[PDB]
Amino acid sequence: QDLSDSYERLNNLLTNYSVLNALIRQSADPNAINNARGNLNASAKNLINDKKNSPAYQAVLLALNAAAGLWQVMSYAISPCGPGKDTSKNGGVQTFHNTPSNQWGGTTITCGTTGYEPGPYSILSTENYAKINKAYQIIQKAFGSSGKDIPALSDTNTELKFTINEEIVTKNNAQVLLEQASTIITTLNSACPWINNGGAGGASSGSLWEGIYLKGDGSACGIFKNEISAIQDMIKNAAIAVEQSKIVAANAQNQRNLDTGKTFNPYKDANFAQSMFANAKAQAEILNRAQAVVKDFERIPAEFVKDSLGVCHEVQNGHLRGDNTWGAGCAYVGETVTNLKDSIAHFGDQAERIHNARNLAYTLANFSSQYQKLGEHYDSITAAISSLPDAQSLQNVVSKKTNPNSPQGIQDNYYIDSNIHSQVQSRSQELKG
Repeated sequence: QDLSDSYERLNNLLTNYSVLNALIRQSADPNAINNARGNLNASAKNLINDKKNSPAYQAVLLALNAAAGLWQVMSYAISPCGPGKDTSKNGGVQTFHNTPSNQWGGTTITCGTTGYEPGPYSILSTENYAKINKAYQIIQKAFGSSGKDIPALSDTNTELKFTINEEIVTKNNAQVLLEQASTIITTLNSACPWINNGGAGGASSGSLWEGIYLKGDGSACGIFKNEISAIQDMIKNAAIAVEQSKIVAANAQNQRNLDTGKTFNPYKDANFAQSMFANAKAQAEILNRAQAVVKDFERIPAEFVKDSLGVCHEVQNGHLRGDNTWGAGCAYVGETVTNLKDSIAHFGDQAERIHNARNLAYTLANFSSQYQKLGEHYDSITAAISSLPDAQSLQNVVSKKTNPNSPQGIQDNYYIDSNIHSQVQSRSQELKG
């Protein structure tokens, strides 16, 4: 009915009015502005300077361990690599050291198979093994022997230099590492080699891995369709968090507090508001992305994480952290998802202050226009009430008081009666039923 429609219409105007009002009041308070700026500076440093309690850093870590872990847990069952009949083609014949531990503990592989032609549903080309291996080796060297060598997101120019089996000169930074992680999964997915016996094995699942159930396709991209997909999105989301960290990083400098004793003019003294907004919007995105990484990771069945990744050949052969680089992968996937979820939960207080800082910053950045909007909303509500039955009881839901003495230039002080608002809010949900 038209009356129920009118109430939901008025209620949303009241909500919009109430919120814009609290923000306009907040925009005129240097204490409230100093608190929000101090909150952003603290949570900025907590996102880009910390490792353990940073959902940004832990988001990266899970994407890397999950990319290295997939490769470590199933590379052994990939149809023996090589160039095919013509040894001058497809990367030829090559040998790779420090590869993922196989079912016997072997860490050296030769891609010398000629009996089959490389490609999807067949063997993995030597060139694609070299590609995936290079990416894997960079990830492993970046984590180091301790598994903690990756610098905090604010630090992007730390050099990574080592010799493979060529000499690699790159950066130990999240942008480079996430690209390495993408190379592993993208190359695995497109090359889509065959899995020995079409993945058939001795697990309760019917395949070679617990939690991995064969749906009639024996190739790598068939068997691991869900896991490849979850990991690709994990990389995509954590990469978004890494881009947004540039914004946070550009705003990490400590500012001087506004004088609480002096009058603050919101029309003139808020030139800092634009970067304050961009900082808060970025911090909120980082959080969105870190949580999305959790959600992508949880598409992977629990049995595959606990009874395959946590029981992989790397742990079976005693390759752990703390010379040799065994810091990354399937051995630490399970604890990283715990550390990421825990870091997001511990970011609770900070997350709320970020949203509040964002809204205040947008209001300060657009004060003139936002204040005019408060007036429009007042006029819109007064108009809406006029046609309603018993408009007389409701007329006082909003009120305005003049103050031409205002040193801040806020000549009209707007108000809202919380009780008449509650009544409308509740009368609207009563009419909806």
